Amino acid sequence: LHIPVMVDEVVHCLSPQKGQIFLDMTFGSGGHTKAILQKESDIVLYALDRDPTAYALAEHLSELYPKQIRAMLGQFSQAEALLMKAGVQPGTFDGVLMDLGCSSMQLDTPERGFSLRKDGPLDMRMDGGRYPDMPTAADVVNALDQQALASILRTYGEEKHAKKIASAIVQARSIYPITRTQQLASIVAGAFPPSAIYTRKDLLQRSTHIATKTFQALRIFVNNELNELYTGLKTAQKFLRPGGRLVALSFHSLEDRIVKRFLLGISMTERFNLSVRQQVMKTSQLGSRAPLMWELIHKKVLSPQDQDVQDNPRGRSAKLRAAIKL
Amino acid sequence: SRYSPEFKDPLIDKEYYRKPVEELTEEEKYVRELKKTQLIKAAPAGKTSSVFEDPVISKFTNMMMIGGNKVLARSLMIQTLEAVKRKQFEKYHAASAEEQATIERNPYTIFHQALKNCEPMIGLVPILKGGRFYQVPVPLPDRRRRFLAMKWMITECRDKKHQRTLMPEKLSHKLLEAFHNQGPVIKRKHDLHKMAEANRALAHY
Ligand SMILES: Nc1ncnc2c1ncn2[C@@H]1O[C@H](CSCC[C@H](N)C(=O)O)[C@@H](O)[C@H]1O
Repeated sequence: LHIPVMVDEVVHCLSPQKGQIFLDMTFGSGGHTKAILQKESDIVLYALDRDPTAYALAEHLSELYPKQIRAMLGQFSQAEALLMKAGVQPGTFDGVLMDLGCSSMQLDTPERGFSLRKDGPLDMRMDGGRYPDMPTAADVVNALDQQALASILRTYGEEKHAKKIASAIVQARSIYPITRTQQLASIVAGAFPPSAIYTRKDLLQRSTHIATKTFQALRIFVNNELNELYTGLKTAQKFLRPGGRLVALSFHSLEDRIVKRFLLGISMTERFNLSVRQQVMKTSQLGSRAPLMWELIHKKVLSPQDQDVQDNPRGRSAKLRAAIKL
Repeated sequence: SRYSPEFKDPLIDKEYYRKPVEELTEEEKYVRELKKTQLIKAAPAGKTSSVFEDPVISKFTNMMMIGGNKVLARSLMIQTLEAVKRKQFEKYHAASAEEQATIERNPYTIFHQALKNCEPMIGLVPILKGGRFYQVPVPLPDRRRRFLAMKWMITECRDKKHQRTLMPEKLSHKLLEAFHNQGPVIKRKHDLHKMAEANRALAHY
């Protein structure tokens, strides 16, 4: 079982109260959505997900609360149109809970293809066939050139060995099609000496497969999570009430940066991890930020309790960024 | 060029040659004795000594010329000058004796003043800074201001907004608008100036 990550913080943060309408742009399993419909019995809630399996869960769970929860299906970009059909263009949503990442059910079910450990079709697509033409991870690896595929790994996977892990994929695909998760994992391992398979470690300091950065990289290029995250936040702002509390959850750095640089106005094209020294050097050259539209409830990113991390290691990297619209 | 660097451009000016010798300075006397030893390029077909020669209108005609069709370009020019003159003779006969004094009927005076009202004093340059583009204001040389006035006027008349209107009617209408400090081309001048004022703090780049 997967407990909703930081459910206690997200509930306190949004303080759901009677007379307030809320949105959920990532229903998924619905653990967070259900934790929010428990504290306040008079709450109004809206749900959304990219997975039709997740949208069916919400529809089945809608029986528990007939109108307090309203289920919707679609991507972040398509969310505004879907909600615009309802007619809530101003929205006046008190809070938008934009949980991020892959659902526990999505990656616990081997058929969905998200787990390298198990053997499933190399789908790695949050979409559940709602768009049967949407390329899957298998398609991405078999088509793109080394330079193109290396960029996917480098930019989205934070993978130092992008050229080494991409060349192995290019050679492997020629010999046979890459259609299964384990088939890819073995190819990526084959780019390195056999001992490399578990040399790398996580921040938890527990050995991880040497292809855990290629499964994350493709997952984010197949589902365009990063570009869809920028529109998703923007749409929330337009549909978010003034004085309404937004709450995001970033499990990896790339998504965390966008949430940080969006709630603070920082340009998305600035250099990453800028030090104070570099900031001085940057502006010294020019010598020769706009008003913020948010009020961060908690100034610094929250993180899961160390005890809770061991119980749910999947959510160890959950960085909660809360803000109030201005 | 088929002219060697030794070839000098011809000076087509009747007055310059009839000027008496006594009025000449010792510097101007040297220039005249020097040119007698220099090679001179053949006069181009464009410019002559005619009293009706106008270098500004000849330049505007070339900026309107498409594919070397000078006959058509010049036809449009003279049709515009005739259309401007007829519009002013119509405004003149319909006016009172007092207003008639303020009505200009010379199309060359209107053409010149119409362009001078469109010349932008200051312009902007697209500059790159830190992977980001920001425009920078800069003074404009005299050549650039005159060229931009003629390019904005010709561009406006070629705009697709005008539906089935012939060029001599479009250009004549725009020239008379600019002659009165009104029109789209005058707005383009004002917008460029107003933008060059909002980027004054970027003048140090
Ligand atoms: N661009 C996008 N638009 C909509 N839903 C998206 C999305 N990217 C990811 N999702 C979905 O959002 C969820 C995030 S992970 C699951 C979190 C959810 N609160 C839970 O009950 O556990 C997944 O269901 C995922 O498929």
